Amino acid sequence: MSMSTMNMPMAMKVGGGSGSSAFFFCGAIFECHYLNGTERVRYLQRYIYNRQQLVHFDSDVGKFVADTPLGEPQAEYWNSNAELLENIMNIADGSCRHNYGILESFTVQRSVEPKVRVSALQSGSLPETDRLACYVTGFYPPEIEVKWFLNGREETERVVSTDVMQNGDWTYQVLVVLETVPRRGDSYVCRVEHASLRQPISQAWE
Amino acid sequence: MSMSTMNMPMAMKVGGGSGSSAFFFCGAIFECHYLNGTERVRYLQRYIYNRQQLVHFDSDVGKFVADTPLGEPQAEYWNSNAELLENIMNIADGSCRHNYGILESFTVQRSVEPKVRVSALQSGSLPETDRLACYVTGFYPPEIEVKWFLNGREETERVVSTDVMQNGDWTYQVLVVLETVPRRGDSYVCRVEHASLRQPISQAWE
Amino acid sequence: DRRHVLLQAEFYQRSEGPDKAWAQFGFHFDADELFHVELDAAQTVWRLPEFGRFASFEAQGALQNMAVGKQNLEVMISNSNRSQQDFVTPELALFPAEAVSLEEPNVLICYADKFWPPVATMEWRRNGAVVSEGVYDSVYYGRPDLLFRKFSYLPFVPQRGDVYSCAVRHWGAEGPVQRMWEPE
Amino acid sequence: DRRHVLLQAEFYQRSEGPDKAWAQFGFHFDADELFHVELDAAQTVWRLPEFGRFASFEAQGALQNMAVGKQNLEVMISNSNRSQQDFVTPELALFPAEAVSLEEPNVLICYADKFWPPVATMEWRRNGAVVSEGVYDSVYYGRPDLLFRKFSYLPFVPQRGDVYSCAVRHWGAEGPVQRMWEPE
Ligand SMILES: CC(=O)N[C@@H]1[C@@H](O)[C@H](O)[C@@H](CO)O[C@H]1O
Ligand SMILES: CC(=O)N[C@@H]1[C@@H](O)[C@H](O)[C@@H](CO)O[C@H]1O
Ligand SMILES: *[C@@H]1O[C@H](CO)[C@@H](O)[C@H](O)[C@H]1NC(C)=O
Ligand SMILES: *[C@@H]1O[C@H](CO)[C@@H](O)[C@H](O)[C@H]1NC(C)=O
Ligand code: NI
Ligand code: NI
Ligand SMILES: [Zn+2]
Ligand SMILES: [Zn+2]
Ligand SMILES: [Zn+2]
Ligand SMILES: [Zn+2]
Ligand SMILES: [Zn+2]
Ligand SMILES: [Zn+2]
Ligand SMILES: [Zn+2]
Ligand SMILES: [Zn+2]
Ligand SMILES: [Zn+2]
Ligand SMILES: [Zn+2]
Ligand SMILES: [Zn+2]
Ligand SMILES: [Zn+2]
Ligand SMILES: [Zn+2]
Ligand SMILES: [Zn+2]
Ligand SMILES: [Zn+2]
Ligand SMILES: [Zn+2]
Ligand SMILES: [Zn+2]
Ligand SMILES: [Zn+2]
Ligand SMILES: [Zn+2]
Ligand SMILES: [Zn+2]
Repeated sequence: MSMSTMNMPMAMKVGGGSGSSAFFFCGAIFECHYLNGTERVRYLQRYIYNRQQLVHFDSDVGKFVADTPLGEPQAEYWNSNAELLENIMNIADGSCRHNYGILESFTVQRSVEPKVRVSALQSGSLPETDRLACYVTGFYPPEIEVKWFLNGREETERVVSTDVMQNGDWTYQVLVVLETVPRRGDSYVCRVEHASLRQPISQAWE
Repeated sequence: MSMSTMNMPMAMKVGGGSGSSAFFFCGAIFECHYLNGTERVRYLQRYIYNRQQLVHFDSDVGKFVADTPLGEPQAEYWNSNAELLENIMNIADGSCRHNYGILESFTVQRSVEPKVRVSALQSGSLPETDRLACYVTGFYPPEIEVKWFLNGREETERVVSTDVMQNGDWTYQVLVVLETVPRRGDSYVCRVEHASLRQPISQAWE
Repeated sequence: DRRHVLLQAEFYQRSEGPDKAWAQFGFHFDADELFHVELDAAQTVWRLPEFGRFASFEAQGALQNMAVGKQNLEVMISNSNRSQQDFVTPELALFPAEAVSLEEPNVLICYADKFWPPVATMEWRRNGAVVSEGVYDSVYYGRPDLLFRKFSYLPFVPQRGDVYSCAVRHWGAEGPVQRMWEPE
Repeated sequence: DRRHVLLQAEFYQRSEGPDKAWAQFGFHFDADELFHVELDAAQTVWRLPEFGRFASFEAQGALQNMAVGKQNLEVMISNSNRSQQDFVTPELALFPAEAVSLEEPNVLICYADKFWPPVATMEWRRNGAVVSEGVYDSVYYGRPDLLFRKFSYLPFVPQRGDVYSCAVRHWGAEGPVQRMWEPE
């Protein structure tokens, strides 16, 4: 189905007023916060000039609130218009819930499996130390658990994890490195749990 | 006291043999591995041409071993010289133990306290998430434990730690970030344990 | 872990000396882009073309928001007495999409983050020479702190000894920010 | 956690077209430098001058090792029939020593890692202009994988809007590797 615009076009009132190079920026952001799917939704409007939020609207409050003096005329102006405020409360319930129904199956429920590569390098300094890398790529959603196991037991110390990194194409990646001194007979296993997997992936080193 | 050189000058034998730009590199590395202070010491020599180890010497074996064909003449040549090998075994016991005695008090026993700064930023994307940073600087030795506590309980999930980073001036630094949704009344504390501290440092957020 | 945000984000901006105007209208879900409208062509462009099989968006709403947003920009310029803010320089990350193996195809990602205003072009080089085959540039993604971010993608097949660079020219800047990357 | 390594590391290298020779002799403990010998001046130079209150090293031993190491270099050049290897490009990290606060003094560290051969100069810029006041450059530190690393230090007092860069020119390279850093 067709998604709905999450605002109605709203005009600001001119009212203070008035070397060569110059830059001017105007942003508007309309957010549906789904705190528990559509059982609890908070709708926000934000108006920005340059790097400052002038005024916002919270569906939980139901009126505009000026954050800086540049927004005080606009808040007072819009707040006196019952049609503006009624239109906005209709969007805040209708549009957020309508858009969620369309998006749910391919966003909230998007599921792309991680690929796992284990490899090892000697560290850049003595004493002799191995860096066991668990490289996890291509997954959605970004929430993932990536843990190192030594002889069936979870390793805590000397585990360094990068943040889950955004690829920008609806996939994510992460790198978890265990610094260790291997002994003969030692069994090192990277274990990856993710909503997209029926069972965890276990990839052992060499 | 005066430290001793950890080799004696040893000459290689010429023996195959023979566009414009060129680069040639020759390295020699002499290592005392203190596995349990001076109770167990392994002395190594390594000879390198460009990016290849030609030949090495292990005090535990007591003879040169060629790793590539370019080292086979040199290993065989040096191995037939009992004076070379006896001189080298004298260094491998005397020099490693002598140098350790001089260095111990300001290297093995060097102790510089960490400085701890806690700060917070909102993440770069909604839903609203706080990144609590525990920034730890100026410490030696590099081994350190940096953990986040929520309401007296250790946080495991959504903790990302950089590697302990070398400053190159005999001090180290590390950054441990906890991604969290704060609730009112929540108490977040960064706890830092280090050989240089009589008691752990506990720095709370705001 | 269960909250989600859908954002409709729009911006209208202009420079004097030199004179230039820009506009963007997009929907975003958590950190990712659903679509943006090509405002010239009244065309919805989905970030992954498969999203277009499940939903549609009429660009009419974006054309209306553009008109009013450009007028609101002039109102805020006059009410503020032309107040301006310091530019914030891009921070670059440069990483491959996948585990690198020599002579296997992959994608290098140049991520420009925490900059303002949202005007920045990426230039890719390989061994000092400009490369542009199959490059994709993202639109500008906002942050809660009112700074912006952008992605560029370079398809590559790595050879030993390759050196890749991404250079970001931010509006008004005397020179680009740059990062290099080498396979292995 | 209780192992330690003391290394005596030396290298002798030369280029043709252009013709240049270099030499280094140092002691290293774990990842850090104890000292190197200034071979011209037969002078031991401790990484932290306080180390000189606890120990001494006679540079005579280094002068002898230099002589034999330069001769062994010619032997390996002839026995290998002048065999050569590919250069490996530096990877840069650029980070402050301490937590940054605007207008408080600090040190920016440029760390060049995983390169070969050990010939690389750092150039610092602030807002595109070369800066060199109080800069310290380290000697080359080896790695088990036979690549090298080096540190450069720039004392700085940060102002909002400052952009710092470190550029590394590796021997023979058609251009430098570069990284930028901004406060806050
Ligand atoms: C899969 C999913 O989205 N489930 C939510 C659920 O949390 C909530 O109970 C319901 C309200 O009836 O709204 C749904 O959208
Ligand atoms: C503080 C220290 O270095 N202690 C070690 C110790 O592990 C070992 O028992 C001893 C041999 O007797 O060698 C010392 O150097
Ligand atoms: C979310 O919504 C459902 C009703 O659909 C409700 O019963 C459930 O307990 C809610 N969960 C929370 C944690 O508020
Ligand atoms: C290290 O050395 C001491 C003797 O000085 C010895 O008794 C001790 O048990 C050794 N430790 C190990 C773990 O080998
Ligand atoms: Ni509907
Ligand atoms: Ni002695
Ligand atoms: Zn929210
Ligand atoms: Zn509820
Ligand atoms: Zn509010
Ligand atoms: Zn994260
Ligand atoms: Zn599966
Ligand atoms: Zn060892
Ligand atoms: Zn023993
Ligand atoms: Zn051996
Ligand atoms: Zn480490
Ligand atoms: Zn103390
Ligand atoms: Zn003009
Ligand atoms: Zn487009
Ligand atoms: Zn167009
Ligand atoms: Zn449809
Ligand atoms: Zn800029
Ligand atoms: Zn010549
Ligand atoms: Zn020097
Ligand atoms: Zn000199
Ligand atoms: Zn002395
Ligand atoms: Zn190079």
